[PDB]
Amino acid sequence: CLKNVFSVLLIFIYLLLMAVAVFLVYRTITDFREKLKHPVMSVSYKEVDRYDAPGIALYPGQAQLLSCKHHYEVIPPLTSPGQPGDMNCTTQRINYTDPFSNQTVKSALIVQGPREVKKRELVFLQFRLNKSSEDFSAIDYLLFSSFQEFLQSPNRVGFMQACESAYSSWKFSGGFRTWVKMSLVKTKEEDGREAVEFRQETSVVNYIDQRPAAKKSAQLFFVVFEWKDPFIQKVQDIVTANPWNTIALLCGAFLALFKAAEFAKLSIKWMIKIRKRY
Amino acid sequence: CLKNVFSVLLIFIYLLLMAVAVFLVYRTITDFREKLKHPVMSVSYKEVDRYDAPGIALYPGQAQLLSCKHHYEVIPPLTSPGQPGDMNCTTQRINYTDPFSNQTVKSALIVQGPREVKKRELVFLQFRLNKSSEDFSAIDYLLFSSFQEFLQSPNRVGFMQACESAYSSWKFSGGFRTWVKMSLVKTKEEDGREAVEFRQETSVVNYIDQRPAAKKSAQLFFVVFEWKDPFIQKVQDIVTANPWNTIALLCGAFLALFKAAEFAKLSIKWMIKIRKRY
Amino acid sequence: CLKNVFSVLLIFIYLLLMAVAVFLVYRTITDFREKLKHPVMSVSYKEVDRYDAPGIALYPGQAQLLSCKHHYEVIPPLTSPGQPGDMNCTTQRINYTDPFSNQTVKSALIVQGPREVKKRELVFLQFRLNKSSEDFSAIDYLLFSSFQEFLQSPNRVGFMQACESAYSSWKFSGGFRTWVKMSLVKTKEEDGREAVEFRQETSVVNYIDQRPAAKKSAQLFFVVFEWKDPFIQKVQDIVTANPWNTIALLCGAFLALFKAAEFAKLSIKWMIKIRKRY
Ligand SMILES: CC(C)CCC[C@@H](C)[C@H]1CC[C@H]2[C@@H]3CC=C4C[C@@H](O)CC[C@]4(C)[C@H]3CC[C@]12C
Ligand SMILES: CC(C)CCC[C@@H](C)[C@H]1CC[C@H]2[C@@H]3CC=C4C[C@@H](O)CC[C@]4(C)[C@H]3CC[C@]12C
Ligand SMILES: CC(C)CCC[C@@H](C)[C@H]1CC[C@H]2[C@@H]3CC=C4C[C@@H](O)CC[C@]4(C)[C@H]3CC[C@]12C
Repeated sequence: CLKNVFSVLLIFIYLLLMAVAVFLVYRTITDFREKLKHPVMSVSYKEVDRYDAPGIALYPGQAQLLSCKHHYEVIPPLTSPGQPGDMNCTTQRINYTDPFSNQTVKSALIVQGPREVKKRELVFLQFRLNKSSEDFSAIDYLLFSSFQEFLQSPNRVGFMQACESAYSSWKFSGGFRTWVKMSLVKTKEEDGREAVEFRQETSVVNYIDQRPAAKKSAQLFFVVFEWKDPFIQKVQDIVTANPWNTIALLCGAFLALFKAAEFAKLSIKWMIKIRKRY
Repeated sequence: CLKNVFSVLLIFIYLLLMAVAVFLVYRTITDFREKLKHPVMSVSYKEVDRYDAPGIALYPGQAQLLSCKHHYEVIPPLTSPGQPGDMNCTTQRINYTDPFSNQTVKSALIVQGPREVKKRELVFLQFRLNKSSEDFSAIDYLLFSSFQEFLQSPNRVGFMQACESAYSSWKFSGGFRTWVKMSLVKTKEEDGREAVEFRQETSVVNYIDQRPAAKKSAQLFFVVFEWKDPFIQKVQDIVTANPWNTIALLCGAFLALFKAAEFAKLSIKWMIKIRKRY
Repeated sequence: CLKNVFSVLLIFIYLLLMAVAVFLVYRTITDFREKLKHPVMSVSYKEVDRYDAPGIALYPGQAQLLSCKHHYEVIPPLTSPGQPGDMNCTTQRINYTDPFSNQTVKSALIVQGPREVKKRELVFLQFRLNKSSEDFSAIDYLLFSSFQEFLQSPNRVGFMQACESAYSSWKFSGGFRTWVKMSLVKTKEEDGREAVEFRQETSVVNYIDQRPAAKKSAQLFFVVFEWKDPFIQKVQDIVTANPWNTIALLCGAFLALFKAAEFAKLSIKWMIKIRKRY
């Protein structure tokens, strides 16, 4: 009767503790799986006094590089457009076959980019393309981390074929002065290596072709490559769920439930004492 | 005297354990509230072999669509600007009333965008606007996820009025070839639905109008829509704080404090034994 | 013999529990250090009915501000380019010395930017630069949070010298209508103050200079400053590791290990009872 009712109610509350433990374990499994599916990303900005000289692989095609200069000032000085000028950059011409065509072979002009961002160093390039019939004259450029790595790397063709994939390729148009402010984003993945990518913001400024004012009629390309700021953006995903913390938390919960059960036994004893007193 | 001093000191240390428990509970409350206020964002890039044909709602106004083409090559071929050309895209003209004017009715030309990013497929559009007096000629365009969803959706006016809000609208100018490299960002919120948005990077290339070299004097708009890469950016916030883990951790802490109290009792017994030995 | 083997095996399992505790503590140390090194970033978009009037510090140089207007419509109305027009904005001219030159003194024209994003308010500025010989005509502009803060701040020179550092400076070119859609990103760091930065997306539209069609031959700069959307992006790093949670979890683990040890003692007693029964 009453004794049996109390006994079955208390075995029921013990089963309730066991069910709470099982529900906690199931919720832990689900939360661990969800956390594994969705690692959380962290971004840290690491300042560098001077950047490693980037490699700017340009694809002029028929465009003739009139001049290349390294300018430490915030702006390039006045120029003499349309004619060859002094060249003061490090260039390397390489003809590789892009893996995505495998048939067409492209010639690239790798230029050593600016190093000292703190001095606002920039590289100013001027190309000239003779009369053409394309109606849209632009030159492709691809940025990769280090020009020296390219120089001292065997099978430079292999290095370039890796860049045509691991790096994006943009365009700069004629009749502008495409000012490219570039930044480094290094993403760290779980499987070791850290991948470096080039972000770049482009600002086009019209070129005033009133100076020739003659039958020149030849496209002029002006470009400036410069580092946006001394900060490299390190981005890495973090696996918020690790087995050891989960095991420790579940063990603590199980210990708490066990002490709850022994407290229930002590409550049994207390009720027995109260009944005895009556 | 000494007995009373020890007794009050030990009830004090028990109260110290209780105060440590209360401080831990208060810190847990504050941390849980702060974590609820600030869920942490996670980004995952999901690769798709081919994108769902996006809908490009253009607003030419008086501009006449000279031609539309789907080009699988990395570049469009040579054109014949200023004159009507072959049209090889899927277009649908719809006149809806934008909810933000509610009075002005705008006509849109929905074009089926490129699907196969892996083939570097792009859609090249050419419009011609006769002589005008605006001094700034540009055409609005709005990107939405699926053109087929628009086709097979009742009250297409309602669908477009939803896009004039759930999607951004940019411009492309005349005298350029606006190359738009577009990407999909899908943000998952707590309350169910996942919202898709279009990021886009635009590269303007001057159009060489030397080919006409006559009294044509009519604005020409050239646009290229292309997928930047096969990766859709899934972004979702994660509520790092859940009640069950907090309860388990607090229960473990309380169990530890209880065992500390019973260890203090055992220390009482040990001191009593030491005194007895003397 | 067997008794000694069992005794040494069980002191070995006790040492195994101690070693598991030590390994858990070491893993906790490593995880806490890694989490401290890499706080996780959270982004929240806070909607604002109207923005605080931003300050647009322009650097015309010799360019003459033909006109400034506040337009609530989505587009500016028709203009009369090349000639002075009505001015209806709040401007303040200040000549400060940029800390990075310390020798060159720059004159800035601070304009009160648009406030009511919800009305799609924008500020349209027109400058005229007489015949020059630069070949690349552009005007620098720098955005800072509040124009009123600049007005009611002593040593306005100090305020501007702070902006030439805490804010980025972009350019807008002549012959375009640079449409600048700007947004606010507020980053909260551990050491108190919250830093406000201006993101901006720029859309250049060719200016049709056919209206003059004469010997005017003077550069015209057109700019539109407008808020991209009513959402300010709050970004803050979160230190996922706090000492109290780590202590609670480790204490729970230690309690679990202690109960495992006492369960091992109970297993000793159970084996002794079984042997006695035989
Ligand atoms: C093996 C590689 C691919 C990683 C994925 C393995 C994951 C899914 C496994 C490894 C450790 C597991 C945890 C370890 C043990 C337990 C036992 C008990 O506490 C229930 C939950 C809990 C906490 C498990 C959740 C799932 C888990 C996280
Ligand atoms: C109800 C919706 C809006 C979500 C917000 C409810 C939040 C604030 C409540 C629900 C569960 C609560 C927790 C649950 C119970 C306890 C009891 C004891 O452990 C103290 C802290 C702790 C851990 C609380 C912190 C605040 C809490 C997180
Ligand atoms: C002091 C400022 C610079 C912050 C850095 C101090 C960090 C490294 C210290 C402070 C609290 C420490 C924790 C506190 C105490 C313990 C004791 C035991 O549980 C081992 C791990 C654990 C959990 C430590 C991990 C390292 C720790 C996180």
